[PDB]
Amino acid sequence: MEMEKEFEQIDKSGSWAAIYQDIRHEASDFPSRVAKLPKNKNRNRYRDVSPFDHSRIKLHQEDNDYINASLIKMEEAQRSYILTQGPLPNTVGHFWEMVWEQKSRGVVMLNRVMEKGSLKCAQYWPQKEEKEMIFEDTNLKLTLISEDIKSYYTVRQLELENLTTQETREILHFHYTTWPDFGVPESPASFLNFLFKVRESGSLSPEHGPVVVHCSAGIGRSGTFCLADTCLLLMDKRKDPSSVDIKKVLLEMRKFRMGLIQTADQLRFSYLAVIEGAKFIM
Ligand SMILES: Cc1nc(-c2ccc(C(=O)O)s2)cs1
Repeated sequence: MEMEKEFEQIDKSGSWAAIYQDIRHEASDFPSRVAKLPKNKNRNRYRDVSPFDHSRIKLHQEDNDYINASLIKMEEAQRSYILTQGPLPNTVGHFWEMVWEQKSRGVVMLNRVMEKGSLKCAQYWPQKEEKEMIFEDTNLKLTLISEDIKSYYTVRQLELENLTTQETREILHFHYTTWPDFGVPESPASFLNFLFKVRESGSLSPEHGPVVVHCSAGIGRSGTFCLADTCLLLMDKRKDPSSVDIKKVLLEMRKFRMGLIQTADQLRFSYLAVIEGAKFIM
């Protein structure tokens, strides 16, 4: 593990804040003009978190195509992810329209609806089988089919129905419920088991549209999810797995959405997740 030597070096020297700042400095900056139009102000949860115009997901509605969502395309890994913010009360319909239009099979949620006593996300899925949700603005119906509650995460089967065409699809909702209010998990074990559960479902496979990944802003925890998945996939593909540089992969992903990995602690956690996940393969 050359990276595990890089890990001990940065850890022993306590240089995480320093590595993190060099990533911040080197990160791409692309226009986000559509996000900043006044008519889109209530479609953004945070005024400083915007999709780049070049990678933004466009809704197929003539009126206003805008959602705070980015397509991450990792060419070498053959993996694509949509990263988005936790939906707002007024964007729950747009969220499900995007899931429908992009042919996504899975939604990965890395936050609780309430954290630190404030709402981080609208309740955008049904809590009971017999109480379905209708999104009048986008003509979609959503039903809870089943719910499997485990210690660290919940998996839900949902049926999404296009009321316009009466087509239905099954969507899997993967809800990681134990990310702490402050900092990062002590151990990456439950995060890796969650990531392997998503992979096992087929939600990340090229047969389907890209997986939708969100937390509150869609950059921090969401960033760690995609970064760990892509790094482990590249390790599997590569003739020289050690050639895998987490910092380079992160900078590539930052071409597609700003601010992925919010803290030096999330960066350290990403290294730890990848190092431990590589041990799982062996
Ligand atoms: C067959 C596989 N090898 C690895 C790695 C071996 C050595 C590494 C390194 O030194 O970084 S990664 C992951 S899966």
